[PDB]
Amino acid sequence: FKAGSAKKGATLFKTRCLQCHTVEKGGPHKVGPNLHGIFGRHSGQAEGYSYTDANIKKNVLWDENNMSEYLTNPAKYIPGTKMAFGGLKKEKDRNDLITYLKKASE
Amino acid sequence: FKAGSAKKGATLFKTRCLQCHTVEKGGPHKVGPNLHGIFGRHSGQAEGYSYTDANIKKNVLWDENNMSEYLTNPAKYIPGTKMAFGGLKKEKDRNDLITYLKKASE
Ligand code: HEC
Ligand code: HEC
Ligand SMILES: OCCCCCCC1CCCCC1
Ligand SMILES: OCCCCCCC1CCCCC1
Repeated sequence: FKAGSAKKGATLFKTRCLQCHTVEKGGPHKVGPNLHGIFGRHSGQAEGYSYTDANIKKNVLWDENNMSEYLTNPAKYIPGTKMAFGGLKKEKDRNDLITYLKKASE
Repeated sequence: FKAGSAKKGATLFKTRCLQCHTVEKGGPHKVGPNLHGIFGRHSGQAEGYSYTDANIKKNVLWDENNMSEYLTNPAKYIPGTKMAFGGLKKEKDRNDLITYLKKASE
């Protein structure tokens, strides 16, 4: 992370985040939780919001570095996302699948 | 990739893939393309099927290795997927947003 443009970041939040998040202290939850005080806190802990199983599966102390990686692809931390288009968690499942597919497709 | 179980792989296809793919020669397209002969071709060129922009973005001659990685998370290669929950392409976009969010959330 390198410090960038807070003005451009504001426009980004408004057009990319605001539809599911508020950020001001005491702001309401929406589809996603209010993000006030998120950087001095652990993930999956906003008062008054109950998260998916994502927050018992991974747990970070938010900072610029780990949030930058999060925001690369937040959808993959939402359970169900990977399975929706055929994603397979277990490497053995993927081996098994491919072994069959190589035969079934020839 | 290690050779695995074609019978377990077959149950996996039926329950995880079949809803969007067929595999037999001459099989119909569904939401996704028929996969006959997939291991003998490049990605994104099944006859009679027209793909998302994913196939002018990423290109691969399919084999066990690169399809194992694909099947880790296929939804990642569908355009729109990352953006849907606030995903940010550009590093500088991410930098800008975090710079703003650190202030906005204090
Ligand atoms: C725009 C770029 C953003 C940013 C900066 C964030 N989001 Fe979201 N968010 C959504 C949902 C449903 C959740 C909960 C996920 C779950 O329960 O598994 C989240 C969570 C977050 C976090 C973590 C919050 C915490 O308390 O740890 C963060 C940092 C975050 N978001 C930032 C939903 C959405 C959207 C719905 C369509 C959209 C759009 C965004 N988020 C976009 C962004
Ligand atoms: C279950 C485990 C599987 C497996 C083995 C595969 N899929 Fe899918 N698939 C879907 C869509 C819409 C596409 C095209 C995406 C695009 O146009 O960008 C695909 C594509 C593939 C490929 C590549 C095909 C090629 O010719 O290169 C492969 C190898 C593949 N799939 C395997 C849609 C879906 C689903 C819809 C809900 C589901 C479920 C799956 N796919 C699951 C699987
Ligand atoms: O590895 C960098 C991303 C870590 C994501 C942490 C999970 C988080 C829990 C609750 C809210 C959704 C995502
Ligand atoms: O690094 C992983 C390589 C796999 C890329 C798969 C691209 C494919 C092209 C068009 C159809 C779906 C995705």
